[PDB]
Amino acid sequence: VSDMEGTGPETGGKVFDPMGLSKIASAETLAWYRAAELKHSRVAMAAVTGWAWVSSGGPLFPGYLSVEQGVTFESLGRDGYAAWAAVPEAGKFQILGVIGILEILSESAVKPHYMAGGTPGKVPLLWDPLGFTAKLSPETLARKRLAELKNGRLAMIGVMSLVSAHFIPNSVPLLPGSV
Amino acid sequence: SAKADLEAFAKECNPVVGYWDPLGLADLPLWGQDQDAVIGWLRHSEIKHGRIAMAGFVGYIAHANGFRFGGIGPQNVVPEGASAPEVWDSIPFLAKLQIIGAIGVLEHISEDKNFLAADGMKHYMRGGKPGYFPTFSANVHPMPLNLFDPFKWSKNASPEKKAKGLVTETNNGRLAMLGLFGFLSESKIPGSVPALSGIIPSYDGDYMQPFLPTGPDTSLWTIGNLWA
Amino acid sequence: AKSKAIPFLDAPPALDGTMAGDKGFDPLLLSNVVPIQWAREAELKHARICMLAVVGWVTVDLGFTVPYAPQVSSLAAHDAAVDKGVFLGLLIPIALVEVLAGIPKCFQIMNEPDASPGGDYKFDPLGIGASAEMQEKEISNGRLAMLAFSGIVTQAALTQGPFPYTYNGVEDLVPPMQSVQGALSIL
Amino acid sequence: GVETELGATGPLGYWDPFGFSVRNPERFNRYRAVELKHGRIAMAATTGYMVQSFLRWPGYLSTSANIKFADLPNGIAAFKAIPPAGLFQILLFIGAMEAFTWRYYEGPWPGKVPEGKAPGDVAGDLWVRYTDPEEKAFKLNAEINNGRAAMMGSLGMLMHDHILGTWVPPG
Amino acid sequence: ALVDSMEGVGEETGGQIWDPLGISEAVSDEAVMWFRASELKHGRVAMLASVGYLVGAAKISFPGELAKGVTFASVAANGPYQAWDAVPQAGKLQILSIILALEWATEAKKPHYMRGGVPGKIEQLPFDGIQGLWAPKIKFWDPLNFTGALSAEQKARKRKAELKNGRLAMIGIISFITGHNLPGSVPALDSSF
Amino acid sequence: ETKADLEALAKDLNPAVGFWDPLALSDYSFWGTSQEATIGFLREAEIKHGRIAMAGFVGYIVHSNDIRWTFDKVAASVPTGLPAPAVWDAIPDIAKWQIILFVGVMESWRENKVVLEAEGQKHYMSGGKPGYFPSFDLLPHPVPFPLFDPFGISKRATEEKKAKGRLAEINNGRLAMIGLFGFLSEATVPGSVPFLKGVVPAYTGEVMAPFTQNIFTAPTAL
Ligand SMILES: CCCCCC(=O)OC\C(C=C=C1C(C)(C)C[C@H](OC(C)=O)C[C@@]1(C)O)=C/C=C/C(C)=C/C=C/C=C(C)/C=C/C=C(\C)C(=O)C[C@@]12O[C@]1(C)C[C@@H](O)CC2(C)C
Ligand SMILES: CC(=O)O[C@H]1CC(C)(C)C(=C=C/C(C)=C/C=C/C(C)=C/C=C/C=C(C)/C=C/C=C(\C)C(=O)C[C@@]23O[C@]2(C)C[C@@H](O)CC3(C)C)[C@](C)(O)C1
Ligand SMILES: CC(=O)O[C@H]1CC(C)(C)C(=C=C/C(C)=C/C=C/C(C)=C/C=C/C=C(C)/C=C/C=C(\C)C(=O)C[C@@]23O[C@]2(C)C[C@@H](O)CC3(C)C)[C@](C)(O)C1
Ligand code: KC2
Ligand SMILES: CC1=C(C#C/C(C)=C/C=C/C(C)=C/C=C/C=C(C)/C=C/C=C(C)/C=C/[C@@]23O[C@]2(C)C[C@@H](O)CC3(C)C)C(C)(C)C[C@H](O)C1
Ligand SMILES: CC1=C(C#C/C(C)=C/C=C/C(C)=C/C=C/C=C(C)/C=C/C=C(C)/C=C/[C@@]23O[C@]2(C)C[C@@H](O)CC3(C)C)C(C)(C)C[C@H](O)C1
Repeated sequence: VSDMEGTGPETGGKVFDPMGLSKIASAETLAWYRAAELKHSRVAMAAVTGWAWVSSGGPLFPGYLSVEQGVTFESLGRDGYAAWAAVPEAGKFQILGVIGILEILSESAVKPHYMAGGTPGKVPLLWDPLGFTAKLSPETLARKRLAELKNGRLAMIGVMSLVSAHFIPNSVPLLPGSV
Repeated sequence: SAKADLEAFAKECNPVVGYWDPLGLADLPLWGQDQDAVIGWLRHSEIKHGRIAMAGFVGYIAHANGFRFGGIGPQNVVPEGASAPEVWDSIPFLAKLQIIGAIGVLEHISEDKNFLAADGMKHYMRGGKPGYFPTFSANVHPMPLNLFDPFKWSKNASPEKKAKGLVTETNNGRLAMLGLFGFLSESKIPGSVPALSGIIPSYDGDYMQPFLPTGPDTSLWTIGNLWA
Repeated sequence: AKSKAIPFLDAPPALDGTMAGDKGFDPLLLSNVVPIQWAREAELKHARICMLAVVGWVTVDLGFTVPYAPQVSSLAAHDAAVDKGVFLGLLIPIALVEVLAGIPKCFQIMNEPDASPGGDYKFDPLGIGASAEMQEKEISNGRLAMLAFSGIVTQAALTQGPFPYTYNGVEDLVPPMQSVQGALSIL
Repeated sequence: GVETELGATGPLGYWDPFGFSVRNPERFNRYRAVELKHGRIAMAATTGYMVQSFLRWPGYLSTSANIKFADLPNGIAAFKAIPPAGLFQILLFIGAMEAFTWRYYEGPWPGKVPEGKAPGDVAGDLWVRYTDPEEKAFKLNAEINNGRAAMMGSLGMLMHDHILGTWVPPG
Repeated sequence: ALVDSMEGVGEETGGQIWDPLGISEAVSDEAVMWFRASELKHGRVAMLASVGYLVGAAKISFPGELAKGVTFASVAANGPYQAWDAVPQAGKLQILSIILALEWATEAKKPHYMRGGVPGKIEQLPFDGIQGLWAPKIKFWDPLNFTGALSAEQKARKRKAELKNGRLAMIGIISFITGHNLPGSVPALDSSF
Repeated sequence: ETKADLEALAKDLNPAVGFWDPLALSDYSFWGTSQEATIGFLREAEIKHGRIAMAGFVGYIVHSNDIRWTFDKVAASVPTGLPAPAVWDAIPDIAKWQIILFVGVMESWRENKVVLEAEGQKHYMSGGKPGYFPSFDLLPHPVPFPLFDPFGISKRATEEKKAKGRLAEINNGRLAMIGLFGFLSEATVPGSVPFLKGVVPAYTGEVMAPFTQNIFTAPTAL
């Protein structure tokens, strides 16, 4: 675990592990931990960015989400867990099915699976379709991966701050009492 | 041996009494740890209790008699003339939480391997000085002043003076423990501290519940109070 | 000498160990009275018919039906097809295949010493292969299908119920779906 | 050793799933004595059930208690309904035969089979003795096999009559 | 004898084989491997079942709905005892189907525990090597692979812990069921059981 | 211990009474085990009964005079003024079942071969020390104190003082097994102990009946 990335200057310069799950973890168990950390990181960053954009007066998409049923982007209120509740169940299934296909892909396509060697959190299909990070030095890439992990840890605390606000009003300061 | 050192420390604390371990807690193997680690823990607990009791005694005199900072802050919700048990009860819930949390951060820094190693010391249960709060030389962001001796008044003090000061710390901490709980006991079992009879008012409320009553939920921040 | 399937009887000499699906199982020594190649031809014909019968019965009972066909369960499917009229049509390819592949092959098996083994029509359009393990799989699947068809018919006729062919459905195959509260009572 | 003894016949031949005599062949004689004992008791029990089905003795079981032979059911209820003095006499007779008449074990606490005897040769001088070796072996094998089938059957009847009250299960 | 080498002897019985009836001395080594495999199987089933009963009695249920019409709390609102009935038929059918698959695979692995195999070490990747069947290589035991960080001595200590905890759980699960059936049988069990 | 050792122990406990086994329990082989182990079991029984009876004497005096713990709800629930035998019957059965199981865990700890041989002693039937109780050194989890001397006193006691103390333990146990039973017999049979007439409150129940509701027939749960 000492070799793995994540130890920035913000927790000494060392691994953060009160309970010591890394001590139990073997090399492949640490690979699982990093893969799960990264997936939670990425999903949380997407979730918190979407919640902020939707609920911070951002421009909702134009047109009707569902012409047949009449549901519109504007009709979906700019409120957490209300827009999702009012989204058509078919659209919810679309999102979940695309995510499930992508995750079975990221499990079956990577050849040296994060569990058996490999690199945790590498998904070649989705990353950089325009190749934006295809000519960066290896150091720079390591620094950017460290930035990814650090941003995502904050994002996954933030998305739970949003969630616990709706389910427990006035939980988070500096956040509306409703959602 | 750790027990030999503790025995000598007891003689220094009081040579007429000397080492008085009626329960054998030094000999007991707490957590299965050896006698050295157990004595380190027990000594650290003694100085921690004594330190906190001395601060608590001075704070009892400050709060009960009336000693408040001016301006916006937790002191503006405590009713005037409130008892020392009532001041903690009357400060805001977030004030209680942040006091206890700041104390928690200090305790965490106190037992952290990071700060103790940056200061070239070890944990008190693993061959270290029992009661040593480390300098904030590993707090990511630099902190201006350290907890112990913040202005560095003791940067050149003799080891003999420091040892005598620790002997004094233990004794005064024990005595302050007794006095502070004298105050607490006089308010719930009257006529138990004879001198304090009529001085300490009765307090109906659990001392050992920190958050009961939870206290007001006021918002004392004024400029930028977007969280209200 | 002692049979593998029956460890208290001597195996017959005709079974040996070359034939696919051979488990030394012949307590009545029927291979002596009946030729082994004829018996294998009969076994494979029955196995194939029972496999087709099981899959067709299960599909028709579950709901798959040809257009214009009567929408009935497999139990009444025979009577419904006979009543509607189109069921000698299926006999016609059966009659063709039998008359022009079984009778000549049967006569070749009985009389001609140089002939293909029982059930070997050389029918492999896809060339999947007639390996020993493949023939063993054929024999095992076929025998299981024979017993399965026997049970399926005898249970569908008895209960007149859906696909499980049991009185209480899947609960009979799976006792702990019934209550379990008497099991927990005795415990 | 043990693989060729009276009982190593039938479809299974020698049958030791949990390796009892394989681990302790010295205990095979004790096990044979116990098997013969249980088998014989079960033959008696199965015949008693089957014959109590249709034939019952005449007269009163206990005239003081006014309990008649025909009044009793056929099963465990009959043994329940026998008076306490009858049960005590039954135990006394069984104990007399067990300890004195037909001694299955010689002595100490962990009883060994008698020295100059077969595993279960408990009868005295006045008993049918077969002198043909083939017939003796065949009929001893018949004894132990019928005993085994009898104990399986008798457990079946006991469980059926416990569940329902009749040894005959419905069907 | 194979009995002297196996784990399971603990400090509680004086570090001696706890066999009052002597069946371990009586039966052969093959039956002893059967008995150890069955012991560990019952113990692991019971370590699952005891905590399951605790969760049910606490009425701690997942947030959601088992079927489309019944809630996890609706099933659990009658205590653990009357729960398997309230589970929909399809759900328990699928549970028992996967349990059947696991049992058949573990028994179908060639180095059988009786016939030359480690008792209780059911293969960690069932459904692998089966002709005409593909499943993910999700390791049955420890898919996160916590075992890689433990030496053989630590594995022996944890196997001893496994056997002892299994025995305690086999007692505890029947304790819970008996506490429900007979109300006063096991004290320290409240009315939820 | 041998019967010669028992004779020496008796002659040291009371020189005049001396060895006074008139029923020959010291000679009857218990469970077929040797006399040296029957002596161990009998001596452990004597010590254990004396221990429990001394504690019971003090506890009976404490319960009859209702010196109860101040900060518990079970004691408050039990009515005041009851006879000491009834102060046991008026308790939740779940507390009785935990007192008893505490003694069970302790007497499983005591007789354990591994703990005894780790600390150095053996079982009382295996030539060990009768009336010994091993500390909780080999316990699964840590615990603060042992049972015998949870504090330190008598960690530096001479073998002479220990021998004197064991003799006094046996003698005081023999006396307390009679004093406590004098209390019980005067409670449940008035005028049985002539000197306690009008001192011990009377009682109707069975002191050999721990739980109110019969556990063997119909218990109670919490
Ligand atoms: C004077 C004292 C005599 C005592 C001995 C005695 O009289 O021996 C007599 C004797 C042999 C002999 C000898 C003689 C030559 C005749 C007499 C000589 O004697 C002397 C003294 O010289 C020598 C001797 C003893 O060698 C033979 C005794 C034979 C006996 C008594 C044999 C029972 C088998 C039962 C079985 C297998 C049950 C299966 C039972 C089964 C499988 C079931 O329960 C099945 C079932 O029920 C279920 C569960 C439910 C139902 O719905 C359905 C059915 C019914 C299917
Ligand atoms: C939270 C909230 O609401 O808070 C409220 C309540 C609270 C906190 C009570 C408040 C307050 C009161 C506060 C904070 C008052 C602060 C007062 C203050 C700070 C008063 C300093 C006087 C210094 C003097 C006269 C120094 C002379 C010094 C001299 C003569 C020199 O300069 C000498 C010398 O240096 C030279 C020139 C340079 C060298 O050549 C030589 C030396 C070195 C010798 C506020 C503001 O209301 C806010
Ligand atoms: C009727 C008639 O005519 O007569 C009689 C009948 C009857 C009923 C018998 C009567 C009575 C009353 C009797 C005889 C009552 C007897 C009661 C009895 C005999 C009660 C012992 C308790 C001992 C305890 C708790 C000891 C703890 C001792 C402990 C825990 C120790 O610390 C031991 C110690 O060794 C260590 C470990 C360390 C050393 O440093 C030394 C010490 C000592 C500290 C009457 C009423 O009088 C009248
Ligand atoms: C409630 C119960 C109880 C009572 C009322 C009681 C009363 C008396 C009296 C009466 C006036 C005397 C004078 C006395 C003396 C000694 N007791 Mg004792 N005792 C009780 C309990 C235990 C336990 C649990 C242990 C123990 C022991 C010893 C030893 C150590 C000897 C040695 O270490 O050689 C000595 C000298 C320990 C042991 O080992 O005894 C062999 C031990 O484990 N006692 N004890
Ligand atoms: C000196 C000393 C010590 C000490 C000490 C003590 C008692 C220290 C106490 C420190 C304490 C109590 C420090 C509070 C800080 C509060 C902050 C930063 C709040 C920011 C708030 C912010 C940034 C809010 C911003 C906003 O609402 C704004 C304004 C409007 C918007 O535009 C944006 C938002 C909504 C976000 C040691 C080290 C312990 C020992 C040593 O020996 C001596
Ligand atoms: C059904 C049901 C229930 C149930 C049930 C249960 C658990 C039923 C269990 C029934 C069970 C367990 C029935 C075994 C029979 C075994 C037989 C007949 C074996 C004979 C075997 C014999 C006679 C062997 C003879 C031989 O040894 C001889 C003599 C010599 C050897 O040479 C040859 C062999 C080895 C062959 C509920 C739950 C109560 C309610 C529910 O609603 C309905």
